[PDB]
Amino acid sequence: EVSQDLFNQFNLFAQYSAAAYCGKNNDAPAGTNITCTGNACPEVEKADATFLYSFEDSGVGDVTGFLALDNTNKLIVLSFRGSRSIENWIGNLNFDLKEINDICSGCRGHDGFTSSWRSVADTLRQKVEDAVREHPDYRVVFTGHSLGGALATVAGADLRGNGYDIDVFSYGAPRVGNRAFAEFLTVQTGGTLYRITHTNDIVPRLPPREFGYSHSSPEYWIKSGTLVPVTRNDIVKIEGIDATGGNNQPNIPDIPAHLWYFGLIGTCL
Amino acid sequence: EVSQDLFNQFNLFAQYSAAAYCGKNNDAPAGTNITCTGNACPEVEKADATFLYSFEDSGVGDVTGFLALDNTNKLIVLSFRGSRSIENWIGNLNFDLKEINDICSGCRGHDGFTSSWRSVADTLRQKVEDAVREHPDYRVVFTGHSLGGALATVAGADLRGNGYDIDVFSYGAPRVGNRAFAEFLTVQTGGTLYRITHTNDIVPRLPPREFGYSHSSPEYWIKSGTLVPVTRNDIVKIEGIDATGGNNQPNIPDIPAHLWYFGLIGTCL
Repeated sequence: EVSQDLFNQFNLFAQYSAAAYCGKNNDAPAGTNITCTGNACPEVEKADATFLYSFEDSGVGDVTGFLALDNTNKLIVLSFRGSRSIENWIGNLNFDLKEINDICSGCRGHDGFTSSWRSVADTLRQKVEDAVREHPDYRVVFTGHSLGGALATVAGADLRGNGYDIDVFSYGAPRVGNRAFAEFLTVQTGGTLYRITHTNDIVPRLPPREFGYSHSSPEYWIKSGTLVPVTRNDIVKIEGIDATGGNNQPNIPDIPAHLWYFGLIGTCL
Repeated sequence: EVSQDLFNQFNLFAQYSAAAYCGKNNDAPAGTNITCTGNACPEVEKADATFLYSFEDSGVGDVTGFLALDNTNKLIVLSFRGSRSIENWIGNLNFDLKEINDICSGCRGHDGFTSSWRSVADTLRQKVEDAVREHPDYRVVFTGHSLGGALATVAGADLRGNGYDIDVFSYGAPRVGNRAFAEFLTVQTGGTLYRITHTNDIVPRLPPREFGYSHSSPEYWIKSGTLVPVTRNDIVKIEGIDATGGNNQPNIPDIPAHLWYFGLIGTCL
């Protein structure tokens, strides 16, 4: 359903996200080769990938991850790690909205996530812009899993419109805000946001639409089960704001589904 | 390089070994269906498999596992769970031997696996003997991953000779005794021992050949990577007590490879 090329990209940024969790990238120097423990990022290792700057618990909230240079795929990748302990992070989900008129009029955004980037924006924006200058032919991609996803999304739509495109690949990211913000992320240019979801993943199910929250369009939904390999014939396109037959299907969710995006993610062997 | 039927058996008892860690199996009432959390044992859930006896922390070595009644596959499965943390078990692993002439004359084995089994020997002997009585035509199969693998092997060797075959399926098991116990396990009658290893797995190389420890023959070696699906073509039969060319290779060991046997094992999502 989704093209081979789009599948490869989905696979690659799933591993860049998984790389944020695993092996020597929680705190590191600059210029290091990107490697992961337990085969967590083979496609990244297979490419000429190198660190540019690595961060941890940055700003008011806890922001951890890396900025990467991919000479093979011609990329500048900002990858945000999710939480140290996910199970705890699930139940503590404050369902409050805060207006975000700076990025778009009438938009409402999750207080916890919106303020998280707002506390680190200038320190990382600088280092991305720096890398853009050195490789202005390189595609700027922001990626993340879970809480790392949420950051990448808020970091994206925010830092867009400064002459360079920002693609975003989120894996099991939670809802960020209202219907107007759902419609905004859908039609905003200078980057295409790819929100990847899995079966009954507990994260993108929340916050609920009964709290006024919504998801942007489209939604890329992995229907294949946990610990099952994914093929481009198992990713259905769900176009339309909060349409059913996706992570928005009427049933009971799950946590192990959150840890399987193409491969193992949000945990390390 | 193995038959398909043997492949299916390898897969099923890997899922049975996985079950010993994961799900609501830890201590549930008898006759209740065997299930696991995080797609750890689908093939087991597929079968009419219920618990007969549930045990945990029992014995002097905190022996954990379950006795399983499989009406679909017509099996009686005894499954041994490994350590809760394989790291704090690899580090704390004592390599001191002890006499084991109850099983085979001249054999000496690992004092930890022997004493842990010795404590639960009669008790679990009894409950298998009931299931054999309940189902004379059913196949008695002892299985386990990691530590559990070793226990299963020590049990198999011990309880063979009561008028019913006992097949053993161990996954990434450590070496369990000297040269005498290995040969006994290599050519013993009344049940086949299937010793499964994966790539550069750590545990199967412990304890050292240089501490009075040897491996039973044959070996069934999984060549496919960690987090890579296993086919019949990825398993190779290695012939010979302490043979090389399989897992017994002069290279750097790997912990994650121990956590991937046909599917996720030794850990739960």
